[PDB]
Amino acid sequence: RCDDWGLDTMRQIQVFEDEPARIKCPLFEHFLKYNYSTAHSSGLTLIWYWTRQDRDLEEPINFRLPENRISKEKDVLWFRPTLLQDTGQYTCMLRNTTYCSKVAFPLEVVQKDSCFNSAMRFPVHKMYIEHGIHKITCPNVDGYFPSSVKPSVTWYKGCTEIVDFHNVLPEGMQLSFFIPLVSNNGQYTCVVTYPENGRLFHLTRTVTVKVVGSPKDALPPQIYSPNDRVVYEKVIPCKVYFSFIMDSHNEVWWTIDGKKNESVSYSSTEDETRTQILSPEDLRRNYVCHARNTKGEAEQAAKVK
Amino acid sequence: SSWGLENEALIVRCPPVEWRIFVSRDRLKFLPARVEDSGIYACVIRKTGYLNVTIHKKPPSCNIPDYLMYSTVRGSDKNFKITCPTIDLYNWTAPVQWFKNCKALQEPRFRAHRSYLFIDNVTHDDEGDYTCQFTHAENGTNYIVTATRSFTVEEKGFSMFPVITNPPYNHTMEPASIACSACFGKGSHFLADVLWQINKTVVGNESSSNDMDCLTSVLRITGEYDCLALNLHGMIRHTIRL
Amino acid sequence: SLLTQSPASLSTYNDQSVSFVLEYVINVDDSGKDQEQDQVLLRYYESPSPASQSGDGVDGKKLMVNMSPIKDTDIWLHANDKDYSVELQRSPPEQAFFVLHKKSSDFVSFESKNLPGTYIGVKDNQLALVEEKDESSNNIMFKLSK
Ligand SMILES: *[C@@H]1O[C@H](CO)[C@@H](O)[C@H](O)[C@H]1NC(C)=O
Repeated sequence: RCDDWGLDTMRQIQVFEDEPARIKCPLFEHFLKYNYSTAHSSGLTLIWYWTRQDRDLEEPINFRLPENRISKEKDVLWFRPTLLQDTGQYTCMLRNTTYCSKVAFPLEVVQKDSCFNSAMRFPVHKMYIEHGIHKITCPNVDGYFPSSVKPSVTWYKGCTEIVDFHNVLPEGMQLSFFIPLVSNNGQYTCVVTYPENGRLFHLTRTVTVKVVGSPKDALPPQIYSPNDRVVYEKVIPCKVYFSFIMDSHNEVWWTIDGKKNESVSYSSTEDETRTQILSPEDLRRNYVCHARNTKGEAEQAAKVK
Repeated sequence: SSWGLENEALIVRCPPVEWRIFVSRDRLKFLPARVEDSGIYACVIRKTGYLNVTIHKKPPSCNIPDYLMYSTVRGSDKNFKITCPTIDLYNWTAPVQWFKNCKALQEPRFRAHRSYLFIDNVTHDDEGDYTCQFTHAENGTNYIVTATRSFTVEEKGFSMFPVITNPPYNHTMEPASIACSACFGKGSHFLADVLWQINKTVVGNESSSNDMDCLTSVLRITGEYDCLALNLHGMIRHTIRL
Repeated sequence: SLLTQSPASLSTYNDQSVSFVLEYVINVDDSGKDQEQDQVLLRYYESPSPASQSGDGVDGKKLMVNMSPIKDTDIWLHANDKDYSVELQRSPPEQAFFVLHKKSSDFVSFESKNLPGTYIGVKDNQLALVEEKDESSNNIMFKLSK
């Protein structure tokens, strides 16, 4: 028998139904010292098994399907195309007469609409507003056809085909936003059609395009309240504005002479407004609200008299 | 008024229509335009109008004078697009060619799309006079057309929906003074106002740790109170009672 | 319930000018540099529309405009209920009020209050009521300059 690394992931790999799909054996980058080339040089092979979603036993992957529907290439297992039945738990195993190792992972085949509605989980692509010309690219197309084959690419916003917009232009594998606005938000789908061995194949990918505040308008934290013109004559809220910044950790906190309810609201361009509300001798104390982001640090004392 | 360069196509719009020079539907065409025909033309609808057309000799220098340029495009780092004037009167096809100070713009930085020119990585150094040139095709013959306009670049600054800092949302205060302050972002604002409203109609110095553009209207009645802040994004009201 | 008035000149996304011609009609075309273009007085009111994302907890509302030529201040931009045109007409009705949307740093849109979902847009060098669509959104975008 073999040694089992368990299940590589509990995230389903989602691939669209009736579209080619290449999924990689994770054994080489998540569990072993090896890489595929060195291993293949060391005189051992990679074999595949699976359990289909509606079954409770494992079967060898059948490599004798008509038109080589499922085939294995190096560390990849290829579907040409995918079928709805292939939803299941796959297992890749490396072996010789001396050594074995195996891992499993889930694959989910997804049905899509004519308007590309599906249980697929898209990536979110953020775009700086009104900040130069931006281009997105149809994702996960490499390795599906050689460079000699020039495919047909078509883009859609929602259900509607894009020929061109007054500020959007498609160029093959890329979609161009000349001056990104909020109005360009939405789901953009690329469809890639290419031939191979006499067959016609399609690959569909949906990207959520979201426009976010540009770096040029990025400011240090701005504290609205407290400010001098409010006085607490005896609950104090600290309301801080944060410009959107890509990989920034916005912070707001209170200090009572140097130590110790959070809520947040988002803009269209995803600028954040954070309010942290806090509440004898306590009226002597000096209450100061603090905030910090990548562009600086702010301080403002509340007046408690 | 209308104008064009000689040996260029010229097509004009006038505000059942009656008028070398041709006419199609309601439009008057010079193909090509030659300086002799520059005059005042009359259009009739069955009710009339006139425009004075001037044909010019191709400028000697590259800098074209102001009287053959179209309206200036006041651009910014947020609107770096220049439209080619009058181009949709002609029967034209992509691509339109662009020049800045009589020099061809050939780059990924200058992108031409429909009738627009987009300037990537715009900077103040891109100010100047831009000439678009396109082709109008009529019965197998291509006639060329150019138009020029100048273009400036101001660094904009952003704007937001107004935020009232004082007084707070749900407040009550006990010779009386109440200040209404709001911030609108940081930059140049076309419209930004703060005001007080007494029974829903218009009545008729140190600042917080903010870099933002803030305005304050102090209401003092020397003897329902609404604090309003507004710009093109909208208006927000905080009401105070006593 | 008038909030503020302000004069301004109106241009199009395609850098064309809107004009009011004596003996009044609307016109949309390019103009020569440094040729003084027409101005219009904008009156701003509180519209009934929510400020679409004013933020969590803030009851923002959008503004509502009515427009006049500066030359004569009792003429209004008026939207035709069933003819779908924008015309100048001679206490204005709901047909002369337009909810104002901020669409970019430099351009705004006028949704007809009398007929929700339709905006003022330029059509054959005129003003008409059209719908907002992504391919042709530039139809309904206008720049206000002082
Ligand atoms: C312009 O219209 C003509 C007919 O007058 C047509 O032949 C031509 O193809 C059109 N323009 C271009 C450049 O295609």
